[PDB]
Amino acid sequence: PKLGSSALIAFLSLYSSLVLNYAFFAKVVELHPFNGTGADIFLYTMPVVLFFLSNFVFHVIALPFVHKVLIPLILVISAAVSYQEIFFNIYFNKSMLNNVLQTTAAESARLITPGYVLWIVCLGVLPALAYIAVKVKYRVWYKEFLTRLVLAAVSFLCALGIAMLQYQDYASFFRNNKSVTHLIVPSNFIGAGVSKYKDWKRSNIPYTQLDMAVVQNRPAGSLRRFVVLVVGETTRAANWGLNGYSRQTTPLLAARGDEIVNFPQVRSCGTSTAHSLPCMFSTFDRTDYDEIKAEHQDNLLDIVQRAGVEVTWLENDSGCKGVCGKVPNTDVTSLNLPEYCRNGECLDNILLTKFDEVLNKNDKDAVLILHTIGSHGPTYYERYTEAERKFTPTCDTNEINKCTRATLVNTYDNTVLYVDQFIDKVIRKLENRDDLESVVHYVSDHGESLGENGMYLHAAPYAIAPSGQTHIPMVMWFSKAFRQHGGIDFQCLKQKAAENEYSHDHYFSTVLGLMDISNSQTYRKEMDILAACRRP
Ligand SMILES: CCCCCCCCCCCCO[C@@H]1O[C@H](CO)[C@@H](O[C@H]2O[C@H](CO)[C@@H](O)[C@H](O)[C@H]2O)[C@H](O)[C@H]1O
Ligand SMILES: CCCCCCCCO[C@@H]1[C@@H](O)[C@H](O)[C@@H](CO)O[C@H]1O
Repeated sequence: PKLGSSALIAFLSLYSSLVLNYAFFAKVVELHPFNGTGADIFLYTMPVVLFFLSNFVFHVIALPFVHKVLIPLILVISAAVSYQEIFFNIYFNKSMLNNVLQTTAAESARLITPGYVLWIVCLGVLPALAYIAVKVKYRVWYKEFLTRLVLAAVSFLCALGIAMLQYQDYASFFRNNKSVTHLIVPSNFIGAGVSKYKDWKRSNIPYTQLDMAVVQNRPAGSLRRFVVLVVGETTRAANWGLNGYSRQTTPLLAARGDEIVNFPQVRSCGTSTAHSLPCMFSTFDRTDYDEIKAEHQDNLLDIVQRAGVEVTWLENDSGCKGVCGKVPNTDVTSLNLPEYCRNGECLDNILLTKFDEVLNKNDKDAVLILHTIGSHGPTYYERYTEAERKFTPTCDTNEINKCTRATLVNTYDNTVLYVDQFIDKVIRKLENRDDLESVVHYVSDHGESLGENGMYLHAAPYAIAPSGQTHIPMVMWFSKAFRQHGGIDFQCLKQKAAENEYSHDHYFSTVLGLMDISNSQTYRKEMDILAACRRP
């Protein structure tokens, strides 16, 4: 092989800080543009700072002879991360690790493209091999030890000096742009990794149950009450026909006119599925939401099931993120019906094949959840059939960043056309059931980025997330028997829907109010969207 001293680590640091991390320096030049006023030293020196800082932590990490394993891993992962940071504009924070950790083979394989593989292999696996090849000439364990600790420390001070010489620039820039740090590799996922490790240990707590005395309190002589909750995926409000978008992407629901209540101002709990799902079914408002406490207490379905309601969850995304484990549920995607399914994913209309079994399961009030794959990208083109391919040209690849933005928007507007007909078909299975007080409720889990300022997919840090990812659609439909006997004032409801802001925080108590449930301590009347319009 080749023989280096270290040295080997200055090269490693030259690479990591100067080759990868393009996304990081790209973001700061965007946030802090050149102009010539000599304040650009803040930009020029900045790679130098990161070099020194990388030299520092790599002297501490590159220990013999675990480093021959640990460094290639870091180089290979930095490549895998920097690629999507550079082209998709993602951040690698703790939540992004929860994505990676909660994913599936079908779901993540769609992310692979030849350029991605080529990137990883040329910027990750290769430098890894080059590194592993090098035989390192250690000095005497005392002479070697001293040489490491002095370099590691002068590096830090060199970085601290260069920054301290420019303290107000650093202080300003990073107090305003606190998340830009989740762009730096590898502090990135290491930081997220220990932060998740800390969460792992702090997770030994017991299981709290909530609302143990809940019961239904439906009047005597009441029709069965059947509620369907359609959980969307990735569909955003800005491309939703009912919300006034240039294209009627919801023509079937627009056609139903007034019987469909549309909410033009609703925001999500999170901007990823792993975050939004568990949160919206938990008691925690977005700003109180704790991942760990939520995982270890009863959620909405647990409580609603305790009250005697029949809860079924049919799944067609990558899983229910832990929300459905204690209620009857089905992985509909695994039926692999060639009419709907290819490559381990399915068109949402497959869910409708199992709908009637649930509807005729028994004769007590029910909550049925249809968890859909919706507008899930990057393979948006799989989210609809030819019948809904109304806007063209389309982006028929997972390489969504090489499509033109208009071509991508087209493809994504076709996914909504499929969302729209899915909801419509659910309503059709119910609207003629005169013996049934039925409600169909739809909301998405989060929106999506469609290439704006260079950002694709979703999962952005909420605090800096764009409207596209947080502003989501929501509609409600009520069957004829519900409108006769459900006690709701429908014109009141239309007005509230038009005038008020809502969010996922209204989900929990809205669903509980639809089941007429007594003795509930978790129910909050002021978070039930219909309470204000319920009579008497
Ligand atoms: C293990 C140490 C960290 C290195 C792990 C390797 C990561 C390499 C870069 C991957 C980061 C980008 O890849 C990321 O993958 C996950 C799941 O596939 C996607 O996330 C997808 O699944 C998760 C979980 O079901 C959902 O919360 C999310 O809504 C959905 O987008 C991200 O949208 C995508 O951006
Ligand atoms: C090699 C350059 C190091 C720069 C370090 C920047 C500050 C540390 O940034 C960490 C992140 O790395 C970490 O992912 C999250 C986890 O919650 O918390 C931040 O404080």
